[PDB]
Amino acid sequence: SYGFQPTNGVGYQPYRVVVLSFELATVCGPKK
Amino acid sequence: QVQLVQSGAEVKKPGESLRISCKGSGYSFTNYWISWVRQMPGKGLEWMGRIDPSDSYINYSPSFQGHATISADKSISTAYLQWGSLKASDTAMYYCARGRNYLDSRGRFDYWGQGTLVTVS
Amino acid sequence: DIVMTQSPSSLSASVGDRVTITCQASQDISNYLNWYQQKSGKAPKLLIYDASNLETGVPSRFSGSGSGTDFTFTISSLQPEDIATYYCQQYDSLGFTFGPGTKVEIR
Amino acid sequence: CPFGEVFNATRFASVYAWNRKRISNCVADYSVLYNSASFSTFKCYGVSPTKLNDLCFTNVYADSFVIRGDEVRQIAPGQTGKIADYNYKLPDDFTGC
Repeated sequence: SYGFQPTNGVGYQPYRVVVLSFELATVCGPKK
Repeated sequence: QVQLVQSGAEVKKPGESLRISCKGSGYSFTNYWISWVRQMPGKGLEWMGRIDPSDSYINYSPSFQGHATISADKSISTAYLQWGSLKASDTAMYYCARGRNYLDSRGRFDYWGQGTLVTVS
Repeated sequence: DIVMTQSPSSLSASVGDRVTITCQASQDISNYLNWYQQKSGKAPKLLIYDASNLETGVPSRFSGSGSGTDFTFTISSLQPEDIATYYCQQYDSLGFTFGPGTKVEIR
Repeated sequence: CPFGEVFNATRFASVYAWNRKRISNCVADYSVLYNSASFSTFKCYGVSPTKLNDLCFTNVYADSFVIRGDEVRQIAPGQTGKIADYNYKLPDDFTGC
């Protein structure tokens, strides 16, 4: 059902989606 | 024959609220990002951010202070910008343009308006 | 905490030689670059944006090309009134940051 | 952090077989994330990008997949659609980016 073609419209181009989840120490900010 | 005309220059006393408008027509207003550009007279441009009417998501320039918020009305498909308390820093002229479509990736602001000048005095 | 420098600041060459200035940011800026012309009694104003959209009435003498970390500037026709200050300009969808700039004068 | 092999991988897994990798014992440069916007979409709910540098987080979770452009609308609190109803439902109070 997904249409991915070089000649398709720019709209149908695939998108990479990365979601960062936080759930309520080792990793912190880029130092100070 | 699509033409976009902005509001004229507005001068308001300090402590008063001013609302500027930018109207788009001939296309799906919520399917295109609307870009706003600020420039102090005598100096260069400061690109503040652009808002999608689809979700009214607001992105701030790194020098933001949270004093000004962006709101859009989906009933009339017209973009608005409001200042609850005008100050000296609000004195500038603003450009509203149709940003890149949310479907395209190569950024572009297709059309240039005449700009709207806001002066606080 | 962020210390960037532009070199060489001054260049000497004969008539007809090519002069290229390079300005680098902390990270890659892809092709986010614009050119500003600053007059003595006038403020800089953006004329061509994205280097691919031309506003009606804007002269074609201004152009931009290059991506990544290497950029090249080519003059279609040198003019006496072309003296100005060129600023390396990186920008994104969040905001904008002014570079220190480099003042170059041509006699 | 080993983000070069994750974000810049040649091939990503399928949406139904999304790969989750635990990241720990490293320093992450969020200044690249919030000081530059090569990423077209940056939607954070429940957290402030400004306080990322001044705060320390534990058990960092990252989900990566590939979808199409027009389905970005449906992944939002208080929204309806075929995907959000019949494929996967996200909490309204979801916190993350």
